[PDB]
Amino acid sequence: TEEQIAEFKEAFSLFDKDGDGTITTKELGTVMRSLGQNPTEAELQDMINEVDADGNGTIDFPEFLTMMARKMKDTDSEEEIREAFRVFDKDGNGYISAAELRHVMTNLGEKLTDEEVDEMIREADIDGDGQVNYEEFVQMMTAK
Amino acid sequence: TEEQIAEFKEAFSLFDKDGDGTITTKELGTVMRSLGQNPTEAELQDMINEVDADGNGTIDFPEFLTMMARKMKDTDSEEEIREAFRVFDKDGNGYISAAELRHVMTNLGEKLTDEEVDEMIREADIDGDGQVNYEEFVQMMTAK
Amino acid sequence: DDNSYMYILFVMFLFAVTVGSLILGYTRSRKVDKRSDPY
Amino acid sequence: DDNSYMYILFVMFLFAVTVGSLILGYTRSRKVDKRSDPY
Amino acid sequence: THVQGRVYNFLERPTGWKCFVYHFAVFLIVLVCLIFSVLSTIEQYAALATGTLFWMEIVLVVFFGTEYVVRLWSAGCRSKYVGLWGRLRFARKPISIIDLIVVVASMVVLCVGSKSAIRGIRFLQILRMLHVDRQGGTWRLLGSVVFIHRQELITTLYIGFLGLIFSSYFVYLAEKDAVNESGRVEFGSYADALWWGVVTVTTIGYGDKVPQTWVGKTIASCFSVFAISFFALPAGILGSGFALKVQQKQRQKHFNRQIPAAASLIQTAWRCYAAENPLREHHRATIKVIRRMQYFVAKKKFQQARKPYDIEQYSQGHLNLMVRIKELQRR
Ligand SMILES: [Ca+2]
Ligand SMILES: [Ca+2]
Ligand SMILES: [Ca+2]
Ligand SMILES: [Ca+2]
Repeated sequence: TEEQIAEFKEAFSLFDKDGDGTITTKELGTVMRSLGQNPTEAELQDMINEVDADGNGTIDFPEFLTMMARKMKDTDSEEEIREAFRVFDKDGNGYISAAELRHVMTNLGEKLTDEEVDEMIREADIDGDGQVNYEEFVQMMTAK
Repeated sequence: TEEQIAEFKEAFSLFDKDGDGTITTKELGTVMRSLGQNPTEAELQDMINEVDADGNGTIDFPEFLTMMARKMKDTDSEEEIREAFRVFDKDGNGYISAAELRHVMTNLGEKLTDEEVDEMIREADIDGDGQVNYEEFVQMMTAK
Repeated sequence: DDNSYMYILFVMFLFAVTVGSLILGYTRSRKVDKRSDPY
Repeated sequence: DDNSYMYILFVMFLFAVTVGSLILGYTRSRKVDKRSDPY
Repeated sequence: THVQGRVYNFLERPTGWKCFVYHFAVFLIVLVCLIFSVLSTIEQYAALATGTLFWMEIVLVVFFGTEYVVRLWSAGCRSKYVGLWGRLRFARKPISIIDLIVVVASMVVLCVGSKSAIRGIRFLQILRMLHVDRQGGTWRLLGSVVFIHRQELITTLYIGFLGLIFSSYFVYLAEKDAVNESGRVEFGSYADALWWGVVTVTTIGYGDKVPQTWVGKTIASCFSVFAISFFALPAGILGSGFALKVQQKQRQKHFNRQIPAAASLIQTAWRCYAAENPLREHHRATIKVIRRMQYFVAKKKFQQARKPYDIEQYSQGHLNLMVRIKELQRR
């Protein structure tokens, strides 16, 4: 962890286009739009509402470091993703077919690209059958 | 057990300030007040209501020995303390953060000192994260 | 029929409160997607 | 109106029993802490 | 600060066996007063209401005129409002807006009648029933049960009022010109036929207006059954809704009891483990007695915090399920 705690702060204040210790939530709506997102101001104010645990909106990484210091791979956020398959499960066992996973992948929430969702179920359907099991996916999401 | 069944009776009748075989519940309200507790008479009558299983109030250890002969470490009183964490559990897993454990430690029931509650979660948060698991605590309470 | 306008006004006004509550409920509704629930 | 005090007394007395039960319930209540429940 | 806070807890949100007396007795005095007031209109018992009733009213407004100021001065023991400018939002509490109207309006009516006058005392003597039921603990129940059940109430009142508006017009068209057995015409206007609609849709049936033509009796039959059902609906709706909210308060009131007895066990078990390090030796010889002594009291309180449930036989879906997991867990 000693080799990443220095150069990350170069990207932390990179959105403000200056040297100030600011996460720049007002300028994040221009930085992400320059990247090609262009969100609304309601979702933009919702970003640092839970990302920045301080509460101001622009920070010298109390929680911008803690956002990096949350690996999202241990057993505290591995069952919450495993519950997201359970909302789609019918008749138990994690039955989810490639057609049903493509049906739910390109339709709801924040949709993926077709070049992403076409190959997303590829490593989770190595047997080629009609059941993309959740345990074969969270094992791929174990390093996420 | 043969080395403790003799000198314990010197401390058993030590509250009556005499040689009688009496637990001295009327004098326990002066002994604990001299120690620095000073409870009410309602909680004082509640002490030997469940401590002394005979029912008089002052005893030649039928249950004052059985209070000593109840180690509170086997599997008959190890799940009842494990249920006390489950009243505080949110979203499973024993999520209890150091901030939440300090919030519940200094506020409710019979409160600890700050020098006690500040270092109580220290050995239960050896990883430094926001989850003081109950199994890491009852393993420390396994010799209690 | 001295104050006989009062009865008509009152009954029609209770009906109006009820129908207005119905319209508030339907407008303050969230979505109108007919067949998108079990898919 | 020969015994017409009786009706008034009786209705007012039933109301009194009900209100007295309400007051007993509120007094024999245990605590009045407004915001201390989910903390 | 002690005195002001004591007086607040005593006059508002009161507790203790003597506060009951005070409040309920003020209410019983209000009730005797209103009884004599309504007996002052019987035209045969009117001699009982002499001028001493009026002076018992002016000493009553003297009592309430300092009662309101006592509850105003004893309001600064609250975190919601302090001082004098903060205490104005204490007078936004509608029981206090009702009480201020009562005391000042009854004082104003008593002043002009002392220098239709006595008739105004009856309304501002009926209003003093409402202000002694403190905390508003009854209207908060109804205003939430109606809000939870807003859909069904709005639905059945809309259907019932539509049936009342529609089918009490066909009766008027069937009975616009028809006389009674005593020479008068019942359904003269639409308002007469609608008075009839409300009366027969709530199953009163006074009997002043009955449709005489045999066309109107059929419509009265149809609209009778098919709207008496939709107007008798909210009794059952609010009857479920009131018995489901008090059971939703006797869940959280037991859950507020469980938490300090699930704190008094863990905070004492840590104390029972901390026997290593809190002449300084024989003072530590005594604490091992008390940390094992009060731990058993806390253990009894925690088992008394979950075993008495409340309607206490609610384990009748999960009888063997609480044990069939634990015995599996021991293997
Ligand atoms: Ca900035
Ligand atoms: Ca901040
Ligand atoms: Ca003794
Ligand atoms: Ca005994």
